[PDB]
Amino acid sequence: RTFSDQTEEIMQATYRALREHGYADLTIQRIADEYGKSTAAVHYYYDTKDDLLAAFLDYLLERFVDSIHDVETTDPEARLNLLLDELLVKPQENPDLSVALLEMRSQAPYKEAFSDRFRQNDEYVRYMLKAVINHGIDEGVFTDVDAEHVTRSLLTIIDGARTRAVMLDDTEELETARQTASEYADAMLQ
Amino acid sequence: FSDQTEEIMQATYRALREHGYADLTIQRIADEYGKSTAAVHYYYDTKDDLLAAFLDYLLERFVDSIHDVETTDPEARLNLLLDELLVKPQENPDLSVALLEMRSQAPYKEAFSDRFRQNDEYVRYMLKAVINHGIDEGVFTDVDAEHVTRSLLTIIDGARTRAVMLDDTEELETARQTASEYADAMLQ
Ligand SMILES: [Cl-]
Repeated sequence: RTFSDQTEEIMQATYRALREHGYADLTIQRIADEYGKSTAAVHYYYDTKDDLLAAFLDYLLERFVDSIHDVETTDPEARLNLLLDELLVKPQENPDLSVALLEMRSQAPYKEAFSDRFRQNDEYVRYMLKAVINHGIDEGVFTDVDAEHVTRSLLTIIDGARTRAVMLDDTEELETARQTASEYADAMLQ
Repeated sequence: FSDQTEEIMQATYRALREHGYADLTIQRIADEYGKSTAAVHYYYDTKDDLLAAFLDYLLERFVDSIHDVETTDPEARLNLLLDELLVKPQENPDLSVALLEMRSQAPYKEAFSDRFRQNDEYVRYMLKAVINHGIDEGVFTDVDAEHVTRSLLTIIDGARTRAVMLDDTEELETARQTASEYADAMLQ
């Protein structure tokens, strides 16, 4: 009841503190400064920067999961697009979080908690993308093709865009990748 | 002269693949090299001076490799460039991890950003050149060569990222297929 309230306020502080300082220079302390409470009011829930950010990843996935539950369209063509929009147009307003997330991704081979977490995100996207592709194949709207490989392909495009958008400090990279995603999909499916 | 620098580039190659970028200092490189901390300082003042050099050392053995593809046949050349970008790096996976770490630093060091950006320029130039040639030759559809090219770059970059993040070099294999699926959907 009041455990969720603190977690959420703390996740928000985290977001804000990551937006300002990036991954490397994040500290519980700076998190705490953004939370407005004592440093020990965060150590009450998390013992480490790393524990805290594993939670923060889980948090971003839930936020993402929520917004998808918002899309109830079952039309395969319309739903693919809406998912692609969700993954490629919406993030054209989180660029400062984006630097932090690439730093953290580059650290996945040294930290299981992050690696586990990023695979989790990836699986969720994979599941929801393969699912709409399968539905359309079933409705006969899409050509009967290797669904696992088509969705792996869209996964690569997605991850391409996120890296190049930060690596090149250009959110246009997602906008071009959005187009790549449509071209790719249309060539395979329709 | 430039003989000694190469051995340092090669030392930081060993210490990179061992200890990682994050856990990398002059002392550790000095160790793989066999000479004193001062002796590497003779060639590089900052660790940043060293890493920048380090960077454009890789992106230099690489162009050395592409400037081996001598063919002007557009279909063949484009596949051979895509091979070199996606098929060869599979057998050389060790450095990919630190490669990603440097990339994540690009927003913090202009020296890094500058270099990946120039490298990216060059890869885009060489990919787009084939595509253009193939259009003139009439063997690829007249296409937005700038977009098709950067589309191929999105695929290549996602592959590099995904292969370390999900710890799976076959991630480059499926991207090679994606790239061929895309290119010839656009071009042919
Ligand atoms: Cl997401």
